[PDB]
Amino acid sequence: DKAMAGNFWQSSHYLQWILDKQDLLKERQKDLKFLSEEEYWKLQIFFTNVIQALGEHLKLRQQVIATATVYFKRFYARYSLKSIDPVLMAPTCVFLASKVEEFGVVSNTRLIAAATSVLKTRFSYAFPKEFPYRMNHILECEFYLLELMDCCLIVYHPYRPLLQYVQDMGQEDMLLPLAWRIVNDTYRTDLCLLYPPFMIALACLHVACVVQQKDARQWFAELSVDMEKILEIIRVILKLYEQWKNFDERKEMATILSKMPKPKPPP
Amino acid sequence: MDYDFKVKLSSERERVEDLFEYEGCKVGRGTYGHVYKAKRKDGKDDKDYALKQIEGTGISMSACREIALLRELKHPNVISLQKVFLSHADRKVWLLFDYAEHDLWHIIKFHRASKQLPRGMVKSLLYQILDGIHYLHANWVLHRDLKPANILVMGEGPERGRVKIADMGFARLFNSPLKPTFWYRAPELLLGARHYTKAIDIWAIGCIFAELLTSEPIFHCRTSNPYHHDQLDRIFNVMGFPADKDWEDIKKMPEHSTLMKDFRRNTYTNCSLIKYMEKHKVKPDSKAFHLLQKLLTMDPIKRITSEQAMQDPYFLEDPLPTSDVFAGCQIPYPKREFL
Ligand SMILES: c1ccc(CCNc2ncnc3ccccc23)cc1
Repeated sequence: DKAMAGNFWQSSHYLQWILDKQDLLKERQKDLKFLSEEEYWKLQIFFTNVIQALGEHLKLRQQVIATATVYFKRFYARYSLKSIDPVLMAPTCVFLASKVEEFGVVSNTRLIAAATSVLKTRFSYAFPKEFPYRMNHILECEFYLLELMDCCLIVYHPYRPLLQYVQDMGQEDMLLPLAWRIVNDTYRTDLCLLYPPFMIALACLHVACVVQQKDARQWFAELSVDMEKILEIIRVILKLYEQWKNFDERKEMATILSKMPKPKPPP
Repeated sequence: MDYDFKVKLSSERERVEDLFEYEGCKVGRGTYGHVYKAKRKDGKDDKDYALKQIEGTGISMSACREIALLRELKHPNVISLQKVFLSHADRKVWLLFDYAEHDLWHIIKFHRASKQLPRGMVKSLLYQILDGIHYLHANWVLHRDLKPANILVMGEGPERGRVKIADMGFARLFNSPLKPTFWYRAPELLLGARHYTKAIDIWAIGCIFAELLTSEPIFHCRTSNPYHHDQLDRIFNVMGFPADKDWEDIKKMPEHSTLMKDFRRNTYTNCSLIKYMEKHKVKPDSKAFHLLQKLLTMDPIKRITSEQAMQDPYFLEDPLPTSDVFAGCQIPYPKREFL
């Protein structure tokens, strides 16, 4: 779906949802009273994986899964983990993202069965009890999500520009599968909230070139781009891979989830 | 859900019934949603607004896509979303726009009932419709439901006589006309075209342009099946029956064999757009006619694009298109009645 494809520089994504890193860290301090910085990053990684598995089970294309992931990050960029249960927010984000596309529809019963099945078969290390929410909870949460996001639903991702860049290189067979997989991995970080997607694409393609010992220095030279920003993004990617190595989500996530601040009931 | 979070958002939430007076001021009653003329309650606002209450409850696929695309689209000739209200209690969605007093359905009906006053009105309308559609098309957004009722025109105010394209068909399953008036439908739709295209929008603009010149729908005519016999009969009565050379890919259309069973070339041998438009006092050697013939091309791949149409020397010929289509002249058209 190529709707608004060349409109990024006048888009709500660009004008409202590229955030300042210090504003983002300031709002995060309220949850850092409960969780360490490392634990908060481990939580955001975990929920990126939850959303990916939900989207895979429902057979959605990667762009839709990416949009749902961006909705989730946008919500928790502004609000505490205690505001709405992230177990409820994740499938709600997938549901809303699926309705922005017109090629088929996710039914109510299929969404709920997917959340129930994915959490039990793939995330039982984190969750001891079955998915407790019914469709009325998803529908209620969707209204809050749409409101917080100021109805900003069209999201731009690095896949499209990556595709153009690898075709420009004439290196689709060699570099595309690896570069694409590194784009997926960047959703385990805050990068999509801080940088335009084309810059993330270039940084992913650079890492792919280094991994595969491919000399593309001359090609990167022919681009008109701030390379300091590209290097910043590369550094976050390399950092994610070191955190990945030191993180065992299966051993740690039940403990980290228990430390999350939890939603307060009424009096 | 956290209780303090919940009551804080409830306390801060803008409700449509608090901000706008609209009860009894319904002006549209379609399937997509009811439209109301609204006035601001708070700031003593002089301006009129349009409130669309979306049909059904929750956020359907069509509601989501309409909100998603309107949130991004910004052009003078495309209707401009000001605000979305989400009413939690009844699960209704309200869309706020600036109010357009007029539209081409009512403007054309007025002329038809009376019998293009300022000499550049038809031209200026056509140019602004092409400009808005071009903006949609350049962003890979199709209208998919173009007709006179969806071409609004602003009344008295800062945007006097400006066209606003509205009621885009934002949701169509698989971009398909085959999924759940035919006067503005391109012949390829009637022969079973499986997807909406830019060309389908351009045909419809052609039909509107003919209707503005004559005051009559050019393809006026009396199931889920896309094939409509009498609508195809009306197109051939006006245009003539297409030669093999005019539309080579007609053979690829799913209903081509049905067309061949039902229709003979001989039936339309003395029919043409030249002859049709001559009967309605439009000159065949006018730049207006030559542009019209480029818009109403039977083969969609031979149909002119919106950008090419905007470049036509018709728009360089006196009178030039104006930003106010009424050209500063007094608007004689009635205001809309409340329902
Ligand atoms: C027949 C033909 C057209 C209509 C238009 C109703 N629709 C509208 N009317 C006035 N302002 C609007 C502003 C934004 C969107 C729709 C509007 C109503 C009846």
